[PDB]
Amino acid sequence: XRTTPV
Amino acid sequence: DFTREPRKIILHKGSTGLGFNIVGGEDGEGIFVSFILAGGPADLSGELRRGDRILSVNGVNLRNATHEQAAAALKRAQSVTIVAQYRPEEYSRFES
Repeated sequence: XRTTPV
Repeated sequence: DFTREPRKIILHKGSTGLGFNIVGGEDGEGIFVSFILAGGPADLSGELRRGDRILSVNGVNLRNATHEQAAAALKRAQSVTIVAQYRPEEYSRFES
């Protein structure tokens, strides 16, 4: 699943 | 964490951000912590956990955020004030 670094 | 009260967590970004990944906001289901980078700010603070739902960031309600809205808020935030809440049951739709 797409995940986004922050 | 038997009460599952939301927690206010203050993080200060390093050179590569807060040091966690978000997942969710694909279909109104909310924004969750998928990954916490070893030796990044979120890890070193000790407070954030995998399966936390992100409820707000610097006073902005992310409960109903899309992935993209949440990314925008979190990326544009120095000292960032996060409200997080442990929601393992909801997170189980992402990861068993």
